[PDB]
Amino acid sequence: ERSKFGEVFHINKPEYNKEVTLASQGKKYEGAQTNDNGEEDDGGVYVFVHLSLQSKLQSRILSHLFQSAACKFREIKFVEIPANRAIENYPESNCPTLIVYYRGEVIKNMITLLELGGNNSKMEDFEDFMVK
Amino acid sequence: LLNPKAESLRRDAALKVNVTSAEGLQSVLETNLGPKGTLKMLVDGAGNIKLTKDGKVLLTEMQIQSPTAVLIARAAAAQDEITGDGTTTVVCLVGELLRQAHRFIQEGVHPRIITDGFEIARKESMKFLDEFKISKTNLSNDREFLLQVARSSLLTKVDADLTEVLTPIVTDAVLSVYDAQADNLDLHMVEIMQMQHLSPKDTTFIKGLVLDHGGRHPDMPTRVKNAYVLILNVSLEYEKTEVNSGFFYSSADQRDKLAASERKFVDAKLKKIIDLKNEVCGMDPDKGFVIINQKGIDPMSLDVFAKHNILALRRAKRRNMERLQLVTGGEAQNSVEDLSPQILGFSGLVYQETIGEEKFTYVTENTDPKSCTILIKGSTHYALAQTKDAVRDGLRAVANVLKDKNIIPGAGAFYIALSRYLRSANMNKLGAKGKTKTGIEAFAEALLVIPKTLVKNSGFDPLDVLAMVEDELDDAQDSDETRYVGVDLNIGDSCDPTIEGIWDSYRVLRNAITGATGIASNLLLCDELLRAGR
Amino acid sequence: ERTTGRQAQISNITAAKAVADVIRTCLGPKAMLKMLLDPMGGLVLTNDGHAILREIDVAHPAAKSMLELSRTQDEEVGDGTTTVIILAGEILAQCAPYLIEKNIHPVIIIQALKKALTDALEVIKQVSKPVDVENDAAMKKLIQASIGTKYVIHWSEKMCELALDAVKTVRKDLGQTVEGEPNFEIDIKRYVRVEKIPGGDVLDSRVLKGVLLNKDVVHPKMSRHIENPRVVLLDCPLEYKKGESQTNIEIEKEEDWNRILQIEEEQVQLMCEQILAVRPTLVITEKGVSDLAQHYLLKGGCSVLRRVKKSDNNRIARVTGATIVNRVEDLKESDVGTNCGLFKVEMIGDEYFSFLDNCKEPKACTIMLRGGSKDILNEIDRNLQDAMAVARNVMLSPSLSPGGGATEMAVSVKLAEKAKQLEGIQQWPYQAVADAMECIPRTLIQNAGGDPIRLLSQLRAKHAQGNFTTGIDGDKGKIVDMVSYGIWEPEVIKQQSVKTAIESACLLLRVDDIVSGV
Repeated sequence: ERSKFGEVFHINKPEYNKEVTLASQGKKYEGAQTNDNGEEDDGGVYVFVHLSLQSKLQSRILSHLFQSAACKFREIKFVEIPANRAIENYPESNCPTLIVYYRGEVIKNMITLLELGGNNSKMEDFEDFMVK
Repeated sequence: LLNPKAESLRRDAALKVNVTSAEGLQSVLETNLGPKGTLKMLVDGAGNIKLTKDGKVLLTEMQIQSPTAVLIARAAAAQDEITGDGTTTVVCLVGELLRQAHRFIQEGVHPRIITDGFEIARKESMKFLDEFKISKTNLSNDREFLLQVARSSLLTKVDADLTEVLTPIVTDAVLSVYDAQADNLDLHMVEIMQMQHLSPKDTTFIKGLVLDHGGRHPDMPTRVKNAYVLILNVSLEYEKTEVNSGFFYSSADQRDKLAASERKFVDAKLKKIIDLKNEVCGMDPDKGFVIINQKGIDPMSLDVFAKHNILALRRAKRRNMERLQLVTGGEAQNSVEDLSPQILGFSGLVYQETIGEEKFTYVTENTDPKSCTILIKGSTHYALAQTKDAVRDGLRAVANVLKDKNIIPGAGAFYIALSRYLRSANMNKLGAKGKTKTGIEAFAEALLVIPKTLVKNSGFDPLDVLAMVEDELDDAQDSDETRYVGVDLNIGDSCDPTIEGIWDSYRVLRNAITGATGIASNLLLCDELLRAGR
Repeated sequence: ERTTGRQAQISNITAAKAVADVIRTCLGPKAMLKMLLDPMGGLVLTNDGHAILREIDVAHPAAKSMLELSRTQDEEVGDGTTTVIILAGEILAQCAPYLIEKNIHPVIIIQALKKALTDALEVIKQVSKPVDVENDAAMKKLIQASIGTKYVIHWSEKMCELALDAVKTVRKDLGQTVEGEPNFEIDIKRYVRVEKIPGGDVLDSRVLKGVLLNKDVVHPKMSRHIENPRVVLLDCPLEYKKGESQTNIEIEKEEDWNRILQIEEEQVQLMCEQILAVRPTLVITEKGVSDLAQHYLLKGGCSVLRRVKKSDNNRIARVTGATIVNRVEDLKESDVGTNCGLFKVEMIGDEYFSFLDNCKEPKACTIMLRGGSKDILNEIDRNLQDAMAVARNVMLSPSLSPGGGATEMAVSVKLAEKAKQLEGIQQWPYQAVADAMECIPRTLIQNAGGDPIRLLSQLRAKHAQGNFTTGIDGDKGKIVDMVSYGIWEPEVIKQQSVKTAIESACLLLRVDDIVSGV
């Protein structure tokens, strides 16, 4: 506890840096607080950001894998933004893209995720990633 | 019989593509082989231009699009981590072997037969290498052979003018670190430094270490003879009251008085330092005193040191202090109160060099520094890079020669002799079968690429030079005498490598041959190209 | 969207043929290399059939099914990863003209394929030769084939013995008319995992007839050697217990906080007495065990192990027979794991040990592997896994079949001879299967650089008129006697490959359309 998220959240462009930026926090009683600084001494939330295009194979496969992870990894935040609404001129050549944030900072930039494990990606390929 | 978002090569298309890529890579690296080769110009797009000739650096920096070329370059790069040279030789051998293998395949020879022939020829070439090498002596007066080796290594990378400067520098640097004893060789004992706004020919050798930071007082001696090296970790900068205090005043005079009063803490340590200086050879003739002072020094303390004929540095890197601990033999004093003469080291002439942008200090001329420094000097970035690469290559070559006493004459003698030995022995034995003769001949012909490329680069006709070398070898064989015949790239005729002074490393040739054979076998066995992951 | 008529069958057959053709050159020691090009700039020249079939992406569903079949067989059987796909693809290609040109219904082809599978199994049984599964020398010689010419070539001599000893320890040779033939119930994945012990040499490795536990005694004042051990397994922890619903502790005086400790002592004493009622010698609890529980159990003359993973207990129940009870109060006298060998904890290589072996046949064991470095240990572990898989294949049926394609050629010849006398429309698929069986010798000839036609014809003539032990030499590439050259493969691998390939071909032929659906 806390069982904070439990599902994949939709992101609109105006709130991208709110929902992703908000990786930089814990909550009350999840860490030490000090004089004139209420921030937890520990790290923040792992946020898995999916930049998707509905037309692409891997995007469809990942929508399944991301929600399936969300159902078990209750403490991990999973979000999805249409790729075309995240990056101006998002190129199809990078599609799909996964960026992993932590404590407000960028941890992974995985591009054309069809090669991140099997072409027919299984939860085994995604759970092997999530533990790295 | 295909899937979307994928492309594959069928029938012999994969072999043709691999052969074409290998030929392209060979032609890219064909022109830079030997002392008569050319240099490649690389542009990174950010305004930095590199003029490099070493095969390893060219392959690492240059981007390669052909996957087969990428594989060949990556395989050849292993030479750097094993022998440090021969990447161009590996590439040329792979290219010529693949050319010959493709030529035979066009006649209907299966790739596996060619691979088996290449393996047999590799075994025979290893036997020939074992029988053909020359054992180097362990004499400590082998400086001439080391000079010859350094010259041979440098001529491939320099314009033949800086050779006279770098050969003695490399030879002395390698010899000083590795004494005439078993012990061991570690090139980390040789430091490499670069300086700007200097002529390329200014490159020199320093017996000891050179410090980046110099003096900051005009009264300090320019040169100190037989100086005692003092290393101090205690900061000599202005110190404040040990307890809570401050500067609250109505006029700056009170602040000045408070600062003067607080300066006593630094003054006490300066007094101890001056007492140490006076006690140890304070007035003895031909003696001096130098202090490193890793930490900073207040200008007043610098003036105090200067007024006592003491050359004191400040703000030095910890790595420099650790190196000085061995170069000069002095120890670092953690507390001035415990300062004693035993901390002081000893070193020869200490000279400060003034440059428009910086000031260096020399701590060379040490009794047993167990290290040396090479100062690369140049006016342009590309010149400095080329000099550094040449110096490192020469150091590695001389280290390999010293560690491994097996020496093989160069000048193309080894390759031609190996080709002839294979053509004779493999055809006379026929130990596997006749069908392997195609691969045997292909390997033998491919092994002749190196001398042909060298002659082509030198501008002479490879046919005439090879014919003369073969005629001389035939005459030597008919005379029943042992003779080494090479190629003179300056005259165009044959020459004896053991007399001119051209030598090649046993390990370099062994690894190059093995890598070339392995790469050729791997590429020739590629039946088709598959694409996946898209 | 929808495909009707022969188009769907043609598409499936083409997908199967495309899958098969890629690995067609993965058989034999002369197997050719392949280039795998990723969308990025990286590529490899791996020649491993499993790697080729794993890194290759196929869009057609039939190709995906074939790849899944091969991947499953890679673990179900120790060999035949590429043979199954090649055989299935060749069979499908041979049967294609009958379905397309001869207008033969798929049902007839499927039935004929099943009958040909039965006939091929019979022929494989006929041509196989027996082996001495009881003499260690023969087993070592046979298993050395999959151990030599590898990183473990240096220790092959002891590697063969270690693998054979482990397999025999897990092998149960029983035959009777009451319980039937157990088929040796050999399980390597679960109860043969190798324990890597740093230090020592391969020759120092030993096979433990039981389970090895790395959990040391939880208290120094505990027995380390029991000559009459008895194991009892429990899950519920031995510590302070709260109510099922919300529990709150209210203490007024500071000294009254000892009431919680007193309650914990009482509950732990009761649980320990209940455990000791069954005369145990070692108490294993999956959950945590309090110090008071350890003291109480020690007072009873038994050892205690706490926070033991379920993986250890799963094998303990197999080698010791101890029954695990979730609740301590529900423990029964019959749950005690009697017939246990020892609790010896002798340390090897500065590592803690706990041996639970015995002179029984629990179909479980542990391999105590030793080596001079971690890399050596890992390589030896992988090679031992491969060698034990090969030994399991050999011992599951005390016979072997000739290699080099001799078995396939003999099967093809016998199938053709039998099909000549069937006198039915099904004769065509039998001949198709017989012809497709020739794929292996064709691949061997092509990889050897010989004549794909003349050599195959000579081999077929030799099989028809001579013995069935003639095959293709890996190095010479000529037709030679497999027995003389010592070329052999286990009969189990051949039977499984044929069965799986024919079943996969039948399953693919059954599908006559692919439709969209979710």
